[PDB]
Amino acid sequence: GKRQTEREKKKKILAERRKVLAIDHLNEDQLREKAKELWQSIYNLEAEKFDLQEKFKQQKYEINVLRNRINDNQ
Amino acid sequence: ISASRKLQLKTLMLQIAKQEMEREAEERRGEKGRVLRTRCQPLELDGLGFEELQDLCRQLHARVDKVDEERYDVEAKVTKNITEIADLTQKIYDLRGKFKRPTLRRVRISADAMMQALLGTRAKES
Amino acid sequence: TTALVCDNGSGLVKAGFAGDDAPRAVFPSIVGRPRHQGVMVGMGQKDSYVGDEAQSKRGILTLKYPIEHGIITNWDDMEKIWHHTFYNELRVAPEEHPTLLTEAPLNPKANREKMTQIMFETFNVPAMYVAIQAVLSLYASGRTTGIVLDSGDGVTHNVPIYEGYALPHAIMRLDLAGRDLTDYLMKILTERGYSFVTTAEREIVRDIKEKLCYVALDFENEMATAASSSSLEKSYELPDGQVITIGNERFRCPETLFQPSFIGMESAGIHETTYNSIMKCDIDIRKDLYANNVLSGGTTMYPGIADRMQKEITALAPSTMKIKIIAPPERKYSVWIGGSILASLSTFQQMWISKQEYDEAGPSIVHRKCF
Amino acid sequence: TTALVCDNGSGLVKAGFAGDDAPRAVFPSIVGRPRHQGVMVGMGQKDSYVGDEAQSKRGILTLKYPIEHGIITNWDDMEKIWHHTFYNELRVAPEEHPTLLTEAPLNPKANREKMTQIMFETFNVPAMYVAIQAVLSLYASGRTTGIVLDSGDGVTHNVPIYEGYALPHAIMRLDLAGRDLTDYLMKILTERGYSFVTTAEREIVRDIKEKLCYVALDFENEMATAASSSSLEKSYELPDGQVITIGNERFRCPETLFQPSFIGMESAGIHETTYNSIMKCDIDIRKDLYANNVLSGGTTMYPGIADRMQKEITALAPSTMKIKIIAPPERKYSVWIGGSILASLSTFQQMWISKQEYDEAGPSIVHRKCF
Amino acid sequence: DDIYKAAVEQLTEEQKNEFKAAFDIFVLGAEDGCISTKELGKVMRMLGQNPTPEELQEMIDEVDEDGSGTVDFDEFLVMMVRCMKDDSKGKSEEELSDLFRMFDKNADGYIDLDELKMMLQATGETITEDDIEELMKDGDKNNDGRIDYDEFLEFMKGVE
Amino acid sequence: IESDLERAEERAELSEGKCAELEEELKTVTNNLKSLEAQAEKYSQKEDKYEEEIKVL
Amino acid sequence: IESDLERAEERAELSEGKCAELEEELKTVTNNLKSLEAQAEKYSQKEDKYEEEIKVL
Ligand SMILES: Nc1ncnc2c1ncn2[C@@H]1O[C@H](COP(=O)(O)OP(=O)(O)O)[C@@H](O)[C@H]1O
Ligand SMILES: Nc1ncnc2c1ncn2[C@@H]1O[C@H](COP(=O)(O)OP(=O)(O)O)[C@@H](O)[C@H]1O
Ligand SMILES: [Ca+2]
Ligand SMILES: [Ca+2]
Ligand SMILES: [Ca+2]
Ligand SMILES: [Mg+2]
Ligand SMILES: [Mg+2]
Repeated sequence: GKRQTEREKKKKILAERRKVLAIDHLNEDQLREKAKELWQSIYNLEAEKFDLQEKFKQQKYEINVLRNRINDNQ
Repeated sequence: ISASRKLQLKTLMLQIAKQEMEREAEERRGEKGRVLRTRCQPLELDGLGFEELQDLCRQLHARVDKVDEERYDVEAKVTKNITEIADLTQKIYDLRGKFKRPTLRRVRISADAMMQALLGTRAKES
Repeated sequence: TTALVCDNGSGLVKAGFAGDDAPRAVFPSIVGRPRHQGVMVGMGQKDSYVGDEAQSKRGILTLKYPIEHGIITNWDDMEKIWHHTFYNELRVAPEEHPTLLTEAPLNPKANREKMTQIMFETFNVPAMYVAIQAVLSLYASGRTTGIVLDSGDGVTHNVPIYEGYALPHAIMRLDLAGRDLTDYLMKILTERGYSFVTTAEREIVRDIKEKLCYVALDFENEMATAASSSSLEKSYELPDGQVITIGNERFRCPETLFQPSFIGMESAGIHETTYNSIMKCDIDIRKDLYANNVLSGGTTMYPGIADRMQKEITALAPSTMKIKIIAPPERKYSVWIGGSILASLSTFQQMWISKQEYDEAGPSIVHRKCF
Repeated sequence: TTALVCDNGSGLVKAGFAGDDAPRAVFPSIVGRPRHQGVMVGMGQKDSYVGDEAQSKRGILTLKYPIEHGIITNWDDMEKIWHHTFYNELRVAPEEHPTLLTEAPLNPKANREKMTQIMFETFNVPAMYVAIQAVLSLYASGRTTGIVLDSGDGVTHNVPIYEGYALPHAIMRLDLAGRDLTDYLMKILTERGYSFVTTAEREIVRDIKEKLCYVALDFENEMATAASSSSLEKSYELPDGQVITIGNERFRCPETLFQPSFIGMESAGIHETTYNSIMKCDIDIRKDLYANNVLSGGTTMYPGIADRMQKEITALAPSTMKIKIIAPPERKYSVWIGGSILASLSTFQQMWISKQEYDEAGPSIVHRKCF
Repeated sequence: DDIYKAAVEQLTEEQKNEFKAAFDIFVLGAEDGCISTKELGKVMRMLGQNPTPEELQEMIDEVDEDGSGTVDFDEFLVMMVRCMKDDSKGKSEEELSDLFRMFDKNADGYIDLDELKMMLQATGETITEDDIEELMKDGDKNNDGRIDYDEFLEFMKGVE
Repeated sequence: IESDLERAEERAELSEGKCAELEEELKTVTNNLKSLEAQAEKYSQKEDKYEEEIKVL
Repeated sequence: IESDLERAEERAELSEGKCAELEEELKTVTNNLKSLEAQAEKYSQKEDKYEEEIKVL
């Protein structure tokens, strides 16, 4: 079931990228600690997102360059 | 300009291009840091009691899940681009490789190496 | 390290390191024991002279080729030939060099398996690979399509290839080759009075064939001309004097290629087995095969064969297709040049049959994925 | 942004940006894996050549259409075809372009739902819409009424429309089309000696059908004439020479359209299913449908069909009505031109199936209001 | 090799006199004065080895502006630097690709003439308009005026 | 000379292909002209018949 | 090879001449077809008017 694999893959994308959040047991002080950790995680995630966007842009640019080289050779 | 002179001309062209590439990368990193700082805004830590911190942590978890899914999407895009560029470079090799076999000769020794092997320790320049 | 591109062949062993233009050492593959008694003491007389040494002492030897028709009939002699090739003509121990043998199409399996077993047990090479003798000749031409007619000295085979995809159902292997032409020439020379019988004199007849014979553009006209004038009679000096004059034996010896009925063979000539090999291919790649017909092998070096073959195929083929016959000047070593090119490739570097693989599956590994 | 007007079809995929006159890239929809072994190393041999690339290497491939009769039988191959169409023939990423597929009438639901699911999950388009292949062909003619006979290569369907109100109870879908005519021509060519069997030679028979066949105005008279004179025998040169001469096979191949009993089908010809489709309509719109009969699709390009069909319908219809058959010269791309016109409309801009709507109702959204 | 060719083009006393001394020693059979094919082959053979003559002929005729079987000055240094491969083809394919993609300012995979000349002005090296036309023709393998990566690498061969 | 021959061959092939395409186009358009001329003749006859019908009625 | 190259180039020239002539023919026939299409449209209008008058009578 390749389609089953794709559907379970997208379900795992929606589920595993979700983490088990535990902040109600972390007391007000530990709640502040958890808020700081969550902010650090989300800021790092956004940095990774932007880096991936830029690398995708550059890879697309190199794809265009190589394809144009092919067209000139063909 | 002579042959060596025009070689140095194209070398300085490559040098100016390297300067441009380095400044492009530096400004890219600086402006992406600026954009992330506009996005990644630190929040105030003190003054909030338990419930507000819990709500903020729930919101942070939701944002983490969302941005993680988005990062997965962009990583898939990057993997697709890697596959496509690999195929294109392989087609480049197919178009102008394979049949580009050079004449591998084991009897054309290096001029210095050939002169040494035929004279001892005579050759030292090249 | 560098790879050893050996090429057993049948009649001339051609070897050399991968990446060069020409084989380093080319010498006949004959092993001849002495046959007389020998009276001088301490002369240092050996028991078997192999390679090019036995082409100089052939007056008192009984030369016998260890390879009859592609297949190997005398394994001890072949082992001796390989040992000589490695140690005296190249002077490189085989313990530190991969080898790339070559084999005719449609040969018995046992021959190939024994070859790999010898190379791995006796000489103890790091890794060896066996390749079909026609694909290499197609490499050397720098093409990627085309139907190659590799008329060696043992066996003539005709492998069509398109876009790199070989067509296994269209290989036409015929066992007429240079050796049968030598025997037929030796048999028709008797019509003038010259009798060559000894296995040493077969070499003299081979030299006559190489230096004098040529392929006639039109057979009947040449037969009529040689029977009236005398402009064809070329003379040749034997190894002792007594020059001989070859008349219409000049173009009758290599004519056997296009009419194998001369030596009693039933099959059709090399001009018609190529057309049959083409017609077995699919209907859409016949134009490309027509335009890229490749010649290789030693026996295709006769002066005037690239025109006779083109005329014959143009007669057989449809009138619209263009018939072109690629006949590079480096025909004799085409297979070995292609072998060098193939061994020098980076993509090919992981296809060798590594020794640990042979230890795990036995000699029958050659028929497996590592072809 | 601009919309992508793709049109899967069956036999030729036609695509291009909305708002132009002709499709940008038209190429056969075939995916052919190689079937032989392949001996050249590093030749860069792929595992599947799709589109127009596999019509040049068809000599060593096994071409297989992924769409049998309108319906799609091999979803992986269809996905490959779509990926090729988007990325290599148009070079526009689908993440930034709406798409407008086309589908034959009376097709299985699962086909349409799978099509929309693929377009939304794999290619991840912003919004896609599926339209019936006959309404577009009616758009391209600039009409608003008329009964359109869209005889494609997969399936022939006959959708009557009046004043913009389609009549769902009068659609007559018949599964005889260009492919069955190709098979029947390939089957009757054997009566002269020419045998085409391979799936690659089906393309050659298709070319013969396109270039030589024509529809006879009167069948019996043509059968009598071709059996006495020889003014019809037209010759054609195969891809390798050996010209062939087609006699009365010329007008017997496309005659199957008007007598489906030739290939064993029970139903009536395309000349009588149109009249039946008209007679199912109401009694007051039959004159307009008679006067605005529209032809479309590739298979209606036979020389002389717009007269045979008119003669047949005039024979069937009442003597007072005027029978007119609209046969624009741009018949082949009529569906795609209509698709471009429909996608370029402002009133249509809110009918697309937006992605958020699909996320809320699943692939079964296509059967809902957004048709 | 990249330094060898340039240095030997305007060489000082040392290695030019080494070449002259080699020429004077070669009088043990070769006395042509200007190195021809057969004298060169004889000199190479008398050294003690028999290399394949193809390398020698490509040294003596391919790179030359005459290719008549004789030996010129600059092409002798070309032969000397062609024994090995030290001139790295004008940098590496990765660096060249980066400089070309940033050079491709309109991002179309080709180098137009206008931005090419603007970048050439940015280079600031010694300017020879004749050399500029030479590079323009070197970038015309397909004769479009534009330089794609193929011809870019082609005329960058040996740029050190 | 071999390279020159290859160039000549490819130029001839392209020219022949264009010639074949033009032949097909001319064939199609001439057939259209013939059909339209037949239709025009029939239309003139029909017009005369219609005028006669108008008069008699 | 030289003789073959010369013959191929001559063939290419002949094919180019044929292509030019075919272009001329195609354009001429296209113009004629357009003229006859206009004529047929006039025929159609005449028939429409005659039919209407017949109905009235
Ligand atoms: N110049 C030549 N002219 C005619 N025949 C030749 C010539 N050179 C070799 N031959 C024939 O070809 C044979 C050598 O063929 P070769 O290609 O060495 O066979 P293999 O494929 O076993 O290497 C010799 O036996 C000889 O009969
Ligand atoms: N000029 C022509 N003459 C006769 N038949 C044609 C012609 N062009 C195409 N056909 C037939 O029509 C088919 C193409 O039909 P097409 O309209 O592309 O189908 P689809 O509706 O799937 O796009 C081809 O398979 C061919 O058999
Ligand atoms: Ca010179
Ligand atoms: Ca540019
Ligand atoms: Ca250029
Ligand atoms: Mg051989
Ligand atoms: Mg259609």
